[PDB]
Amino acid sequence: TYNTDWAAEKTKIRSFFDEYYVDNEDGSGKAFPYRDQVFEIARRDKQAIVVNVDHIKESDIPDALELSEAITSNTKRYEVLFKDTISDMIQDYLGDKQAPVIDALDAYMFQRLHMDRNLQDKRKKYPPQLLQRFEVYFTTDDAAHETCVRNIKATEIGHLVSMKGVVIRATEVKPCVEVMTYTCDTCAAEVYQPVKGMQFTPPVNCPNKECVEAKANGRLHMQLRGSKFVKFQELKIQELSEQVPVGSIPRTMTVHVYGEMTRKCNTGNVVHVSGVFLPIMLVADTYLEAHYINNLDDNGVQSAELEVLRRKGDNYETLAASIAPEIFGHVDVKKCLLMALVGGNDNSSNGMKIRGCINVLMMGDPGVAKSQLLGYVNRLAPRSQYTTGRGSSGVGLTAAVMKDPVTGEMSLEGGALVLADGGICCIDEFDKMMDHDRTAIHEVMEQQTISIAKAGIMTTLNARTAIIAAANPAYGRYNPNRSIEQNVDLPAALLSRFDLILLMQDKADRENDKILAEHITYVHQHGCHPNREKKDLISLETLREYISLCKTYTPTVDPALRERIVEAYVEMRRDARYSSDPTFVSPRMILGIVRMATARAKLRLSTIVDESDVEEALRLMQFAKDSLRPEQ
Amino acid sequence: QPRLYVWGTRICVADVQRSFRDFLTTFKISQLAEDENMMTGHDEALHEIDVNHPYYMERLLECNDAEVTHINLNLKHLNAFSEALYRKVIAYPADVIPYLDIVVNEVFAERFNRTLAQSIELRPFNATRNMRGLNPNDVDQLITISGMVTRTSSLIPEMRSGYFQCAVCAFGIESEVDKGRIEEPVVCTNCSNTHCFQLVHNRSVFLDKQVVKLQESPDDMPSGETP
DNA sequence: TTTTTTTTT
Ligand SMILES: Nc1ncnc2c1ncn2[C@@H]1O[C@H](COP(=O)(O)OP(=O)(O)NP(=O)(O)O)[C@@H](O)[C@H]1O
Ligand SMILES: [Mg+2]
Ligand SMILES: [Zn+2]
Ligand SMILES: [Zn+2]
Repeated sequence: TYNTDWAAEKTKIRSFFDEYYVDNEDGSGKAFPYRDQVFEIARRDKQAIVVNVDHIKESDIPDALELSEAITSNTKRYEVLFKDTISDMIQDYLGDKQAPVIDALDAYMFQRLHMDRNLQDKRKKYPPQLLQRFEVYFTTDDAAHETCVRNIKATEIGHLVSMKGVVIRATEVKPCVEVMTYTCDTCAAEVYQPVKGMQFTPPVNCPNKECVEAKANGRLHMQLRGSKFVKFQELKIQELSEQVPVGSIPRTMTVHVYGEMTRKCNTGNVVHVSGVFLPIMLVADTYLEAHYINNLDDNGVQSAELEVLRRKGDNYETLAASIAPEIFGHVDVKKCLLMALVGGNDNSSNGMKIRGCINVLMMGDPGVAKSQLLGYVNRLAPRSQYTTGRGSSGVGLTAAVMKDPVTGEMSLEGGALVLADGGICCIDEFDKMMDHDRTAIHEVMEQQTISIAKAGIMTTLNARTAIIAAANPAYGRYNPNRSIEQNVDLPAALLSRFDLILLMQDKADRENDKILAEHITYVHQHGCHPNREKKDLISLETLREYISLCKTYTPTVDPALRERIVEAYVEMRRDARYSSDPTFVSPRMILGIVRMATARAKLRLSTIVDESDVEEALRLMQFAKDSLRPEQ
Repeated sequence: QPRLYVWGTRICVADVQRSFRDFLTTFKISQLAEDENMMTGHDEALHEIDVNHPYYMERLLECNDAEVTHINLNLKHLNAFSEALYRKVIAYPADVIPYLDIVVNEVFAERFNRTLAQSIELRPFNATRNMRGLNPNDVDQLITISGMVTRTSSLIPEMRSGYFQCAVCAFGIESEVDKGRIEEPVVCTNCSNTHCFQLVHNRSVFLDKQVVKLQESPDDMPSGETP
């Protein structure tokens, strides 16, 4: 009740590679992309083929469904047949020519095959892992193969399985043995030993018949110019939050990664994985052997919806309106968040570095959608972390020393601001954090480093992150009788590190309350924003694409803007002296002005800063200043 | 005529040695711009290097006078002389380094008609990468990396040749340790007993070894990596 | 054994 006629299966597989096609976009002909990739391997511009099983399933070929089911049910065997058919295709393409020598193993094989000269002999003398030097991987997209970590059980051993999850731990790349080669002392023969699993045992005595009969007692010595190594990496992957049952905690699983799929992940990423579930060589331990990995953080091509925007221009108002369209109003606050999503340029004049990114602090009365805005920003940004004031320690924000109980070792563990490096950290309930936890971010917000000297550890870590924070005023509500410093109960050293500080009030008004009620009740009716003016708005995906495009530019400042910027700084610094209800102003302010001007130039996708951008930065700073004195 | 080749590569030993002898005797190009830690030698106290001579021939005078036992070989000079030799040095350091040494010792003996306590040894330098960018292709190749020193170990003795003694008649034999392995004698050639020898540890020969721990520089790294 | 760190009461 088993099928072992491999030649017929090879015929089916080769017919798939010959006959799958996609029509050309101009209608000029047909592309046969799998055999194009085979020829790329033959000319050594490539190292792996990724095959989609659903293309086999939906191909217009006899026995296609049966081939797809057989691949899925015994994937560990069909990899060999795919490698054999691709090797035969490579030899049919190549003919009497030779593939180029690129590495020492290629040089050894090409030299030794013609030393042997000077197919039965080839296949008996050399193992197929050494004769074939490329990789084959499978993928699926149909929802029949979607599972959690929790559901992979005894029925799934040997089958192809697909899942989705979060990466907890990842090792560095290591060399892993695939084929060992030994040579005899006395008789100069060679032994080839392929390795499977996580162990191997080396042979001791020479097996060659002349050496054995002569009893020459020749030892075997291993050689690493002929031996084959491969990139190896290990991961631990956790369940996603939507997959977990009610009132339960997520589970984890170990994943082994080989070859070209290594270095595609680091800690703090969300991935889609396809692989084969296997035991370790009567109760057994198990792991997942990864076949294909995709970062959902990451995934010259442009979408047509983006092409329309890039041709249109003047996009600033639409981009401001497209941030969380369920939330009514707060246009200037959305513009401030839009600038914080992009930021300015890093400067490194004469060895002295200056921070390029922008920091924003939001405050307001209860029930004014601060948490909703922070949640939308966390979804919109590529790499971002979310924390609350109560749920975080000053060691969970920065970095921790971990004492391993198994070994006794000490190691470092990066916190939220380390994981968010190159991106955005959102801190909710910022006023309820302890002072001795809050003072950890002083180095990060200005020098963008974390430096540690504890136990037997002394290092520095990079933390190049923007911080967006939300809080309530000092007694839960703004008090118009108390000063700005009494309403905002933060020290001046911390206050100077924020480029923008905003206040959002809730005040009763008989028309605005009705308009807000109409908007919220429409959202509850239909599940989407009203759009009563029928104006265009941008999808979340293409807004993410546009912001990613904006980050590539580095616009330079015109030297003509000097007098405007400096005069604005002096005029700003006069009021803090001569006011009854002043605020703190320091030399960081003028750098904040330059940052916001360059940020709007990036949003415009221009390469030179304009005085219009300088004026818009000044307008936003004036709005932020006026927010802190309502009804005065 | 029997001829020696590096296994599986068709590199012959002597033809490299000819070109390296030419490099030592002839190279003088870079000496207008001699570096800060390389521009002084000595017979006693300190003295300054002269520009106009073949450079490594000038550096050999320090080995004659101050009895220094090593030469720092700047690989940029070799790459300027011949890339065809530079590629061989970087690709096969575990095979060619035991013969460029012998060319240096030959030139020293010919120039000064003199012997020394230990052989003059090569130290190639100034070939740069990152610790994370290493691959299995780079095994047994020459690399250079940088960092800070945090810890150093105590010394370990590493044997090169053992000393056996027969238990029955006090005869004694040396035995070289090579490829990580020693070979034990079975039959005593004097008294003709078998399985008879005992190793005497403190009559044998050792070398120094030390372990040093090195840490990544944090400056170059991409997003989210710890050193 | 004794020592050092981070969460909890
Ligand atoms: N202008 C608004 N438009 C739409 N929904 C709003 C608006 N103002 C408040 N809400 C709703 O009010 C609720 C509370 O939002 P939330 O983000 O928690 O407010 P908050 O500013 O965080 N208050 P707090 O966290 O206690 O300081 C959510 O369901 C919002 O949808
Ligand atoms: Mg909130
Ligand atoms: Zn043999
Ligand atoms: Zn004896």
